[PDB]
Amino acid sequence: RGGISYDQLAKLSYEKTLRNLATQTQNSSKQDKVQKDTKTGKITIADDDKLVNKLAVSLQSESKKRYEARKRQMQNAKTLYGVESFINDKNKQFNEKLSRES
Amino acid sequence: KIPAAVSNWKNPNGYTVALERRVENNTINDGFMKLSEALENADKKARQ
Amino acid sequence: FTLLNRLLRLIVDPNIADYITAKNNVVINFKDMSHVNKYGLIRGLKFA
Amino acid sequence: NGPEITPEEATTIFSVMVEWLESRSFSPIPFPPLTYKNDTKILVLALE
Repeated sequence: RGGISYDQLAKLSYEKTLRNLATQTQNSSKQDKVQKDTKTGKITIADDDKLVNKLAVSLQSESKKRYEARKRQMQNAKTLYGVESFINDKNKQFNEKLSRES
Repeated sequence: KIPAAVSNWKNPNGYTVALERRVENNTINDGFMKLSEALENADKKARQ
Repeated sequence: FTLLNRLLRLIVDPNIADYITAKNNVVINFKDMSHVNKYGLIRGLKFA
Repeated sequence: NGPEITPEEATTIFSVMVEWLESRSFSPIPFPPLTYKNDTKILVLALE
């Protein structure tokens, strides 16, 4: 209906991040190698310090957002359902799982 | 999808769950009809 | 019991007969196991 | 599977018993009167 296998989901996420990235590129347009040693086969690839910092910031930011949204579902989740008796939080959470099982 | 496992016998943690998580068709046979009728009638006959 | 009620009707007033007949149908309980006793005699009653 | 007695065999049985209880000229036992002369004596034994 319904669930999605772990592949299709992976693809969808890939596309989503592609769009986000392309938006960084457009907004950046609006505001405006391979060396392998002979001694060892160790490969080295020249890097732009920019876009690496931007990458780290992107990952951290998205992690923050996910953590926060899940946290809001934490908050509402416990405050919404007051019907049945409960001894502790963990009980109420379990019985909401029983609401998911219906 | 596997449902949750809820037993009458044990709730070690203390999860409190609704009574309906804790909480026949076939009717009689015509043999009962026959038997009751036979005792009924033979009883009447004897008494008479 | 359908028979017991009658054969006790012969010997005894229908009040005691019906009483005895009903007394044998009772839930029987051993720990978890429980079942109504729908058929045979319970030999533990004082008047069994 | 229903009862095993069958209506016929039951009728035969009840007939047998009736024939006997007339052969003996038996009185159905009376239910205890509200006043019974021996009633106290019996009660004492049962409690004992």
